[PDB]
Amino acid sequence: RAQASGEVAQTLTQADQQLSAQGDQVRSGLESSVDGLSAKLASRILGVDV
Amino acid sequence: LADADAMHAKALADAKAESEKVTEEAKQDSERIAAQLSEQAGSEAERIK
Repeated sequence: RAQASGEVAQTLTQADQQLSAQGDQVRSGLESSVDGLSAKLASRILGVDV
Repeated sequence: LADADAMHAKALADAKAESEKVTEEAKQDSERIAAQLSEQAGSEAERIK
């Protein structure tokens, strides 16, 4: 059980590092759309093209 | 008195035989218990994973 907990902790830390890096990567992709998404939302609230 | 000697020897021999049988059964049951605990350890490790 201790060995299983240790290996689970190891894979958890590895996955945490990998997911943090991959989220840092996908941050640029999200920022690539942020502007168009904001424009679309503004147009939707106004009921007309922004 | 003689019979008593024969009965003491027979009791010692029977005690030795029964001790051998009891320890054999105990070793078998100990192996079964160890197998059960190892399988439970595998199950616990799988649950943790």
